[PDB]
Amino acid sequence: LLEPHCFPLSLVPTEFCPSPPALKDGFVQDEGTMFPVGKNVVYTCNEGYSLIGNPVARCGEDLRWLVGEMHCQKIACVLPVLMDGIQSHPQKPFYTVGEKVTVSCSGGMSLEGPSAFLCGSSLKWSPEMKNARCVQKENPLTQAV
Amino acid sequence: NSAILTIQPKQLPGGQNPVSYVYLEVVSKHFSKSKRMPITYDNGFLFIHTDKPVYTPDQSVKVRVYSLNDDLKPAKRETVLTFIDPEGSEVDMVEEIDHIGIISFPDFKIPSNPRYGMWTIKAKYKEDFSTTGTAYFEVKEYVLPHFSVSIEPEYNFIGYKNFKNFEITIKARYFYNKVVTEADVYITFGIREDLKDDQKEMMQTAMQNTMLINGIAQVTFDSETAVKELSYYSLEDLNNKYLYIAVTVIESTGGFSEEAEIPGIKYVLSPYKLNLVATPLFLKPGIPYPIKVQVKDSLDQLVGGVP
Amino acid sequence: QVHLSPDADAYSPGQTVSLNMATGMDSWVALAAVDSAVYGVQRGAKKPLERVFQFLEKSDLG
Amino acid sequence: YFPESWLWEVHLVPRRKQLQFALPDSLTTWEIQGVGISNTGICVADTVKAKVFKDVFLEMNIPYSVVRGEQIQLKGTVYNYRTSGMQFCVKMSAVEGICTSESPKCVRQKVEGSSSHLVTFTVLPLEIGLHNINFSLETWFGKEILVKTLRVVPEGVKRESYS
Amino acid sequence: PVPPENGFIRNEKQLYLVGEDVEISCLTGFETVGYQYFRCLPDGTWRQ
Ligand SMILES: *[C@@H]1O[C@H](CO)[C@@H](O[C@@H]2O[C@H](CO)[C@@H](O[C@@H]3O[C@H](CO)[C@@H](O)[C@H](O)[C@@H]3O)[C@H](O)[C@H]2NC(C)=O)[C@H](O)[C@H]1NC(C)=O
Repeated sequence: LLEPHCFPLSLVPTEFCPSPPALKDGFVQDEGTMFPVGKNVVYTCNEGYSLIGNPVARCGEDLRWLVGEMHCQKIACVLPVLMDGIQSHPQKPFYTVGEKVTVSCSGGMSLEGPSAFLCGSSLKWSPEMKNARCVQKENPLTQAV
Repeated sequence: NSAILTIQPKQLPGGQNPVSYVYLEVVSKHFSKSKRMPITYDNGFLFIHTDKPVYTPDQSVKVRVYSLNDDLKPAKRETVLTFIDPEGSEVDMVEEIDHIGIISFPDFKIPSNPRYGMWTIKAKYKEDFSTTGTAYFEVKEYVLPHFSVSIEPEYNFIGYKNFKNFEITIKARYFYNKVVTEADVYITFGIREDLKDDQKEMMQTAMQNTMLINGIAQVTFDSETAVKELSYYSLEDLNNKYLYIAVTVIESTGGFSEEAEIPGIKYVLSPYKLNLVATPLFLKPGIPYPIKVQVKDSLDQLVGGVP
Repeated sequence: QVHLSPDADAYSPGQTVSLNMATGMDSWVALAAVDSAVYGVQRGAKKPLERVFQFLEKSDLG
Repeated sequence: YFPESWLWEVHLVPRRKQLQFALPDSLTTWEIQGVGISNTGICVADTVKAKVFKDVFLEMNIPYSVVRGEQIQLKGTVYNYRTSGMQFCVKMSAVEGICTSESPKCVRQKVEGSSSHLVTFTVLPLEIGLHNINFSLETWFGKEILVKTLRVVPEGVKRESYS
Repeated sequence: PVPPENGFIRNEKQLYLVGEDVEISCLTGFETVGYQYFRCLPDGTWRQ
């Protein structure tokens, strides 16, 4: 263990992990015929995704990968809960990076807040609001005479 | 051959103190050695781009940060952004996942009455990395300028060649890339003890007006005539000190009144200080050996043509 | 390499214009715009990403 | 629009990609800097420069912030890059957080070709916060609307205090 | 810094960093009017 090179060596390994698990919408950034005990691999999620958590897999004890917490997220601003029945018009499954989104109440109602949000921060709406009014008192005093 | 290897950033035993040293080992059939190689948590790069280099109060500093391995591939590490006051205190830490390979942050709306001055962005990787690329922005009360103004002499110093007559360009251009047609110019000359700070005064006479026409004006300070008439510094032997020149340009039919300054006119005994430029200080017999030197004025620029 | 595709010496208030970003591979891009007058106020201010190649050179351990 | 910056965005580009925008009312060189991030490295483009530049326009020297209850001069100008001289006018209109002598109509003074002229407006900002002001050129051929925004702060000595 | 009349430094160090702070207050007979911390400015002062 101190001075290995004084001895014979089978420097080629003979104990291995099985090939790492795949991921949805991502791949092992490393490839080979086998992975020896305690050799790492790293994951990268494919085009339009960010790998959330820890991308590094160990090949740890009991020959299992000990991959740890990891998840491929597609880099769109997926819309959070809206405000007061106020609607995002250009709806998609995944709002695309820098896509200017326009927002409104049902017609004639006294809406509040900004008209738009832009996903230029590609996982968070550049401006945002959590709550705003759709409607108000739209009928004044009449016939005061 | 080469391996590509790393300290895996999570796998360091870590905790409250860093591992400051590591071993690098080879086990060949024929040899082994360790060696205590250092490590640094300064990995890759952080570069910090602010939507302006300047702000006023009631603005938001809208930083974005660019995060890259030493491969210069984007890093995709969660990151935390340390806004520092001018007074050296920390005022915010805000975090975002490096999801693109680029990291926006929430705008950091200027705190309700800020300390004016050079705030700073110590962009810190969260988790293992210390890299702390750092960048700067200044809170100032301002309106944007109408035109650029710039000042250009050949020497940036007063001394033996020119103390009787020091000679300098005042020039101005609109930010739509056209020369300022006509401007009235005042030149202020004041003796200054250092580039750092003073409250010294201007020459009460031998101040200078000039006219800027077709984007340009010329100025000639007879610095002996001013100094020997108004000031203590009667002899050219006396000083390694400074002249503050300040230039106010008012458009002659336009109502905009820009101003600029150069503390970088040294009064100096030995202006042309030197350095080597690219010279390794190691020789080779039988191959002709270069030397390169350069020469620096005070508030340094390269002086140009000097023997 | 970047260009406004309506190639002109000058443009006008409220004018719509197109920018195109020719790039030698699949790439992210990050646009930012400033009035030159913003550099006119902070004396001697570098461009906000000026000499990125020089900062990138400070990582040389030699 | 009158911005100090805008176009703050990030995109993924196929080997060409195009984006379209309205150039703002700020008549200066918009200098536009684009930064490319991909597996080979970073890049910053050779900065594109575009100029918002018209043959005749107004601009106004309005300070950054003003003392509520003090009257000041705002200094106006026309630039005329037409080949010839022409008569011009100017007018001001703003929210009631301002008061003025200028009673919003000129003597209709002339600016020469390839030349600029001076103007003055006298105002007392009477309430704080932000006031939007429109400066308008009211002239033949090339004409403009400016909309310009002015901060106002209270008349007294600043003190900070703590606990 | 030497604490004020009848005063006592709560957190004690050889050398406080820039932007780092110290807390004070008066001894047992006594109470502080006003803000009872001070902070080391970049020039080496405390602005007490
Ligand atoms: C100063 O200049 C501004 C321009 O910034 C003037 O604001 C403009 O005011 C008019 C009338 O209030 C707006 O017209 C609008 O038409 C749309 C059509 O959809 C209608 O939906 C609106 O309710 C309104 O009738 C115009 O958009 C607006 N321009 C903007 C964008 O501000 C302002 O009136 C002038 N200010 C003074 C001196 O009062």
